[PDB]
Amino acid sequence: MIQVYSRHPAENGKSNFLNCYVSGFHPSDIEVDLLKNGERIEKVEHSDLSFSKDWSFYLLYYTEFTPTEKDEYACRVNHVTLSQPKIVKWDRDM
Repeated sequence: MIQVYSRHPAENGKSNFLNCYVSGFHPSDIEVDLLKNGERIEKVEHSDLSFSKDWSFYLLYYTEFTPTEKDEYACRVNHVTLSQPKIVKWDRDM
C-alpha cells in the first residue's frame, strides 16, 4: 500500500515535513495527496516528471505539519486500477 514516516521525531508543537512514500507506481498516471483524517492539507508540492511513461524509483511529496493531540496525518494514493484511493495514517494518533 503506502508507508508514511517523518524526517524527524514527532514534537507536539513543531512544524516539520510529512513524508509519504509511494513506490511501484509510475508517477505519470497516479494521484497522491497529504491528508488529515481524510481532509486535504493543501500545502503540499511535488510536480510530476512523467514526460511519457515515467519511472517510479522514489515518489515523495512534502507538506508543513504541526502534531497536536487532536490531528491525525494520512497520505492518500490512487491509480487507474483502484476504484478508490487508500489512506495511510502515521502511527502517533491513529
